[PDB]
Amino acid sequence: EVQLVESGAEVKKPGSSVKVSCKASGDTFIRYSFTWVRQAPGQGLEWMGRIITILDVAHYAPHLQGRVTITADKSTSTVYLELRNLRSDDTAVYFCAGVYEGEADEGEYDNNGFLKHWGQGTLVTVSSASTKGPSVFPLAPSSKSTSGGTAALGCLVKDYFPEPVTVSWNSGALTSGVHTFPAVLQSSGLYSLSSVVTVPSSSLGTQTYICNVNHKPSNTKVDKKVEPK
Amino acid sequence: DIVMTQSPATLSVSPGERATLSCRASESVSSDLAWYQQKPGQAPRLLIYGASTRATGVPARFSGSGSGAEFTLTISSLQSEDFAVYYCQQYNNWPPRYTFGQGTRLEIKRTVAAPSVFIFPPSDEQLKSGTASVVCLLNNFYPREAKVQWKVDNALQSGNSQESVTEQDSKDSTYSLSSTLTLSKADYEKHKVYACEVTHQGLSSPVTKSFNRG
Amino acid sequence: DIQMTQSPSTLSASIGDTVRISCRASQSITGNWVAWYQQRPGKAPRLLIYRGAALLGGVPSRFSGSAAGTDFTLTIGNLQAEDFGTFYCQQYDTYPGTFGQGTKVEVKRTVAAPSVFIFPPSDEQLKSGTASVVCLLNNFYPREAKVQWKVDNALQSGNSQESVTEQDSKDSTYSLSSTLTLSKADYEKHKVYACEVTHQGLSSPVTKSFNRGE
Amino acid sequence: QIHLVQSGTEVKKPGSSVTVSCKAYGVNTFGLYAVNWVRQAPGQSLEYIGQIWRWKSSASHHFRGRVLISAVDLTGSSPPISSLEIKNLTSDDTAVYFCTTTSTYDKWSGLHHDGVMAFSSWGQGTLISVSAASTKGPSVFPLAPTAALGCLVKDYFPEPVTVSWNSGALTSGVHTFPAVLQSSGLYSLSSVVTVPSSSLGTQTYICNVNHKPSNTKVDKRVEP
Amino acid sequence: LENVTENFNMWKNNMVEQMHEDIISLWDQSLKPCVKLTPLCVGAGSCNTSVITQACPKVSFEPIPIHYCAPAGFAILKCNDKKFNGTGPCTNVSTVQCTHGIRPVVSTQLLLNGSLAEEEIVIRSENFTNNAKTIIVQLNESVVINCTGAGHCNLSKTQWENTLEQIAIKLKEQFGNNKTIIFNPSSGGDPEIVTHSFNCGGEFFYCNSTQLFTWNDTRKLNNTGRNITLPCRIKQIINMWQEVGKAMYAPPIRGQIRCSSNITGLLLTRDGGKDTNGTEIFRPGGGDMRDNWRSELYKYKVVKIE
Amino acid sequence: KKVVLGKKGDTVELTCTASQKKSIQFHWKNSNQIKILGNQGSFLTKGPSKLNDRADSRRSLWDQGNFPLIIKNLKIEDSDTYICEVEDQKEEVQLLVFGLTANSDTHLLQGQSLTLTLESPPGSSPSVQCRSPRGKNIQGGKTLSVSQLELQDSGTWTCTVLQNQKKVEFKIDIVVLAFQK
Ligand SMILES: *[C@@H]1O[C@H](CO)[C@@H](O)[C@H](O)[C@H]1NC(C)=O
Ligand SMILES: *[C@@H]1O[C@H](CO)[C@@H](O)[C@H](O)[C@H]1NC(C)=O
Ligand SMILES: *[C@@H]1O[C@H](CO)[C@@H](O)[C@H](O)[C@H]1NC(C)=O
Ligand SMILES: *[C@@H]1O[C@H](CO)[C@@H](O)[C@H](O)[C@H]1NC(C)=O
Ligand SMILES: *[C@@H]1O[C@H](CO)[C@@H](O)[C@H](O)[C@H]1NC(C)=O
Ligand SMILES: *[C@@H]1O[C@H](CO)[C@@H](O)[C@H](O)[C@H]1NC(C)=O
Ligand SMILES: *[C@@H]1O[C@H](CO)[C@@H](O)[C@H](O)[C@H]1NC(C)=O
Ligand SMILES: *[C@@H]1O[C@H](CO)[C@@H](O)[C@H](O)[C@H]1NC(C)=O
Ligand SMILES: *[C@@H]1O[C@H](CO)[C@@H](O)[C@H](O)[C@H]1NC(C)=O
Ligand SMILES: *[C@@H]1O[C@H](CO)[C@@H](O)[C@H](O)[C@H]1NC(C)=O
Ligand SMILES: *[C@@H]1O[C@H](CO)[C@@H](O)[C@H](O)[C@H]1NC(C)=O
Ligand SMILES: *[C@@H]1O[C@H](CO)[C@@H](O)[C@H](O)[C@H]1NC(C)=O
Ligand SMILES: *[C@@H]1O[C@H](CO)[C@@H](O)[C@H](O)[C@H]1NC(C)=O
Ligand SMILES: *[C@H]1O[C@H](CO)[C@@H](O)[C@H](O)[C@H]1NC(C)=O
Ligand SMILES: *[C@H]1O[C@H](CO)[C@@H](O)[C@H](O)[C@H]1NC(C)=O
Repeated sequence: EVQLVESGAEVKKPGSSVKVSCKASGDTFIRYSFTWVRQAPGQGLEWMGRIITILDVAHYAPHLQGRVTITADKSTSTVYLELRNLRSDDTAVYFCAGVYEGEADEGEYDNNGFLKHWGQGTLVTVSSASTKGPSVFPLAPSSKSTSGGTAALGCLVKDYFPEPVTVSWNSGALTSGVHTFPAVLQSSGLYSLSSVVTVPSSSLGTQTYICNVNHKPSNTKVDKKVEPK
Repeated sequence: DIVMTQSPATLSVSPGERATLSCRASESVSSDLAWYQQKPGQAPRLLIYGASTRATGVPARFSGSGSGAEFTLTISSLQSEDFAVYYCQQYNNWPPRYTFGQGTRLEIKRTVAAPSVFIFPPSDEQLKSGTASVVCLLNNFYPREAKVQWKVDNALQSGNSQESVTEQDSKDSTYSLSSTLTLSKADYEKHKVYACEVTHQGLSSPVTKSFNRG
Repeated sequence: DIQMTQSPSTLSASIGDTVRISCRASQSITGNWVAWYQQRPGKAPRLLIYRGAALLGGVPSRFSGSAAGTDFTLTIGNLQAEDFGTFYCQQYDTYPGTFGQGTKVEVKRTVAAPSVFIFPPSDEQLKSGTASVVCLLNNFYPREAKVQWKVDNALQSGNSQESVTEQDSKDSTYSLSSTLTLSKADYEKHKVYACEVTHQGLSSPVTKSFNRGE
Repeated sequence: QIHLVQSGTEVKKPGSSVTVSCKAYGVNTFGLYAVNWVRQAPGQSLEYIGQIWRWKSSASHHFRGRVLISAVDLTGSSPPISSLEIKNLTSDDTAVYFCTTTSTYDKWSGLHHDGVMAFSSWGQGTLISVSAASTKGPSVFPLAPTAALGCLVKDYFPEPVTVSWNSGALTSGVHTFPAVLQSSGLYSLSSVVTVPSSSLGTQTYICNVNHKPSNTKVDKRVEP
Repeated sequence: LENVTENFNMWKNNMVEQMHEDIISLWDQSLKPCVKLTPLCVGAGSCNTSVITQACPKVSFEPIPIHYCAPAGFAILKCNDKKFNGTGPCTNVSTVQCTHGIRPVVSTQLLLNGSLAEEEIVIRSENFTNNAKTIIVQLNESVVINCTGAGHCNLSKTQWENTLEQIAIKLKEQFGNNKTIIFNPSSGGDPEIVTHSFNCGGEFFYCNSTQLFTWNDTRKLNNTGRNITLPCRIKQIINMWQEVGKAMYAPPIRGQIRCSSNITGLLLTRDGGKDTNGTEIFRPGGGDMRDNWRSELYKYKVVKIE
Repeated sequence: KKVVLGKKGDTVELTCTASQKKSIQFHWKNSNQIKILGNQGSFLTKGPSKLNDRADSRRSLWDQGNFPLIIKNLKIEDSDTYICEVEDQKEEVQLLVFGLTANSDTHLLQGQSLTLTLESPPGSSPSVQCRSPRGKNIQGGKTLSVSQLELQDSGTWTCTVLQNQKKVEFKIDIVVLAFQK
């Protein structure tokens, strides 16, 4: 019963090359055939290829032949996936996936296409943009729109890169009744999401609202006071 | 060259009920067909393989049926945790040229809930930046189908703006749209009224919520 | 039996020469049942040609055989270093097969007169009761040489023996020993011992001598 | 590839009998190859003795009644073997005996004419020396002095003796003569060297004589 | 029979190489691997592996007998003798049109469905003296052996015990009567050579032949066993016999694979021992399918017309 | 009559080449005619030899008419004359396994002498020659030593085992010391 570990998410620029690692542990390495399955944001699984490890042979996906390679280091027990000539569309979460094959070290081999063990997934952003912390802008609580019960307000993390971004309200307390939207890619090449929390108006002016946005990539942690302005 | 089409692009159904998914294949893939389940932000999950055999440690409510070019992952009394997108994988040809289905979202169908539109103006600080961002939230609603329109000075102009629905929630099990008209500084100042028209299914009638610069 | 008489007994030649050796059979040999062999000093003969003219497998083609009437001849073209030695003809026409007396083929060289030396019996030999007088002829060509022994001026018959080296591989000369043997008694009786050598290189017969006890 | 391997040298008393052997490596069967024996007396030409052909043996007039020739096919441990027995040896039997083989498989070959043939493969030969002499180590005598000097190696039996000079360090200008057989039936030889007269009192010359059959080894200094 | 005397050399017979090359081509259009790896070097040590991936159709490869008829300008000569070394001058030779029907069975250690020895058990060898040259045994009475994809083969303990005897006796009858004969399992090497490998139903079986080659010229092994059961295993990744390199075949599928072949011969290979006391140790051998072909063509030789 | 030298605990590769580039029959035996390992066409056959679990060839090179005989975890005793019967040719190759092992810990005071011992096979007389970090080309046939281990020798030493036109390195670490400054 193996556990697959992957290399870190990498931000590569167009026309470049990226190599993602995948540590295989918890069982006999050569008894597994590993497959890379990529998935672009919003998109769905796309078969990238599979390496019949023990044999050290790997077959690939038509639309990738030439620009992709799958190799395995039996010594360190790792599998690698290399894509060269990166395009923007290559931007996706590259999954490492494996399946048991049988006493392959003994000649037995099921050569299974499905994937029983999956990796945590490694995200690769292939874009011409540059790493840059975000900028949080408070969303004035609808004081002249909603009343009587509760009012909704929030933040607007705009122009950040590469990804991803975490969000919490009031240092991490008011995480309830909040709808943090998936980021969105702007024409510039940057992303921008939004976080909101519909809370009672009678609490505007005592509980200084502050969304806590973090962006490890840029190593820029931001806090913004959402005063009922 | 094999195409795997999962007809039900989206399937809204309620917990306890029986959900059915159908994967359609180009040529015959015999029985080399597997089914996966993916939670937003998670590695897929091998449910069924070989068409009709569940993976070690998987709820018996998931039924794997089919053979040839017609497979079916039918589920008895669907479960709260059973919400996810489902994928079928074809792995019968050789050389290896495996293909995936395009998917199927097994969303929870509930009561048609109307959206409470909150229009947020562009913070002056953000305007000092060089641009303006008007956020028109659409809280808690269901059928993710919610057409929104950005009317600037009653101008149906439809362009510089970008939506973003949220996943199905936990408790409420609703969606929340988020349309954002990002204008300039010199053009934001060039327009007076900024309206956001939400035309939802659960909305008795169109609901325009706007504001005038100030 | 058939007699084979071979001609000449010896011939001198140079590398690159063409050489002819002949054999006359005492009767006609219609079938050409004749063979030629080579023998190098110390070794077994080797068959070169059979049936008068046929070359055995592995024998260089510079060797050839010919016949006319009762005469059979071996020809060697482009004479080579390994070719020097002794050649024999054989008839196998009638029982029993018989061989010629042989032909020695040696290396041609300019005339070189022997250096001549004479050794009296040693005191150690005289002590053991015998006396040997030795005459040496060193590095001469051609091989033909005569040495005569004289004591007290008397020609010596039947008490001497000669030994000749093989032709030297580097200077193509010969060396020869002659040993005169007699009892200690007669040795002590007479005064003058002489070795007389005659050779083409010598304008006149050379005598090396000693007086006993000098 | 045919290699004929004969038995070793023998020294035999007059009146005695001897059997010489020939192992025919590369020869299939004497059903396809004839054996012809031949001998060569020292400094003499060659003489036919007899044969075995198609398993049928025979001997030349000069040897009939005195010689038995046999052959047997063998495999594994040994190749096919032929042997030659000679009875009532005398001095004129002393010679090198050669075993010899010729394929008879192809009637048209021209190596053979109704049992009378040319000899295509030869053994090394075996010396049979017939003599009443008993083994005896030599005496070595100095031949004292461009000058010449040497050693007389007298009265030994049987052959061979070997001679080097200065343990092999002096080889240029050395002549070691073939042994001669004396009237006494013992051998004698000499070895000589030519050297520059100048070094005669400066250089040391010693002849190293070895007669292995008598286990004799002498080192003789040769002085002016 | 032909009234003439000719030479034969099964160990240098050319038909062997002509069939072998045929049997290989009889394999390239019947059993095609999903992937085939093969050495590829320029000589500079470094050696890339040439990979080839083709369809992997499951076919129940069932060998058809093969005849070998001389065309024209050519004639086949057969040797006739109850005990022919297959390497020498044959007396009762005789020209034939086609050689007997031969079922090109590729296997190691045991020769299956070959041709039995008329008289008694015969053992040929290009040189029995050389502990490197395979000894091809020829059974005069075959020993049925049934293998199944279920994981094993059954053999008659009786017949196999006898056979080892009537083989062990023919051995010392070549290496020295006053010599003990022993049988041990493979010394080592590739799975295909170490076990009794062969193909059945297109499945590459690998049967452990320890119980077949652990016979001491003293004791037995029939305690509570009527039949010998070799623990066999079907492999997908195998070393090719046609040429250095691995090859992966697709897993088994037919509800059942079964074989019932005649052990008509063996391929032994005694160990050198460096002239040690009479104790010759013979072990399974083979892997060079030509010896196989040989065991069938040992008494043939095609020749050009005169 | 090729010859190869090896270091105890290392892997050596006795070669053997066929005339043409064709995978043919070959076999590796030792002086005692014990079969080490040959080939069965495309299969590798390992014989009774004690080198069994450590012997091995290079399938890949067989097609280039090459049939090595790699011996790993080499032992002094693995030293021998391994024939290679291939296509009627006997490429007898020699194998010498030497082993240089210093005595006292790599750590040795200043001045004291350093003793090296070369484990070698019987009938083997090699000539060693280490080279201090500075330059000491001190010599020692079978057992070397550094009379006075000078403080400028404390470092990597480069020995060498000469035996028939061949030689094998044996880098060794040496540490000199003090009383202190
Ligand atoms: C030699 O053989 C002859 C007949 O050839 C016989 O008379 C005589 O006894 C034999 N001599 C000896 C010594 O055996
Ligand atoms: C690999 O093998 C190829 C032979 O096709 C050779 O040309 C190349 O130099 C080798 N190196 C590589 C590319 O790994
Ligand atoms: C017959 O077998 C023997 C036994 O090894 C062998 O020596 C011989 O070459 C074979 N052929 C002949 C010539 O009979
Ligand atoms: C050969 O086979 C017969 C029966 O076919 C058997 O009786 C005989 O003993 C066998 N020869 C041997 C022992 O190899
Ligand atoms: C027979 O094998 C031995 C070694 O067992 C070998 O020395 C001999 O040369 C072989 N026979 C021939 C000449 O091929
Ligand atoms: C092998 O199978 C055959 C039927 O094909 C049967 O007659 C025989 O008894 C079997 N042999 C065994 C299991 O020993
Ligand atoms: C076996 O060897 C011989 C047969 O060649 C026989 O006479 C002897 O007594 C036996 N000795 C042994 C090896 O037991
Ligand atoms: C089967 O074979 C293996 C090696 O292939 C051996 O180690 C094992 O002991 C064998 N088992 C039997 C049936 O004796
Ligand atoms: C062979 O002998 C050994 C020890 O004497 C024994 O362990 C083994 O079982 C024997 N082989 C069989 C099973 O006949
Ligand atoms: C040994 O077992 C076999 C069956 O495996 C049986 O036929 C035989 O009779 C047994 N041996 C004896 C005679 O007890
Ligand atoms: C060949 O093998 C089959 C399979 O068991 C067997 O039944 C048949 O009798 C055998 N025929 C022969 C060659 O005797
Ligand atoms: C002949 O032998 C083969 C082994 O490959 C076996 O599969 C086949 O069944 C045998 N013949 C018969 C009885 O079908
Ligand atoms: C044969 O057995 C062993 C072989 O290892 C050997 O030591 C012994 O001297 C030989 N003879 C005996 C004692 O049986
Ligand atoms: C066949 O018999 C004839 C009888 O005239 C004979 O000439 C021929 O050599 C014989 N062939 C054989 C079998 O050797
Ligand atoms: C071949 O011919 C020989 C000679 O007559 C004869 O003894 C033998 O029986 C024949 N072999 C067969 C049966 O073809």
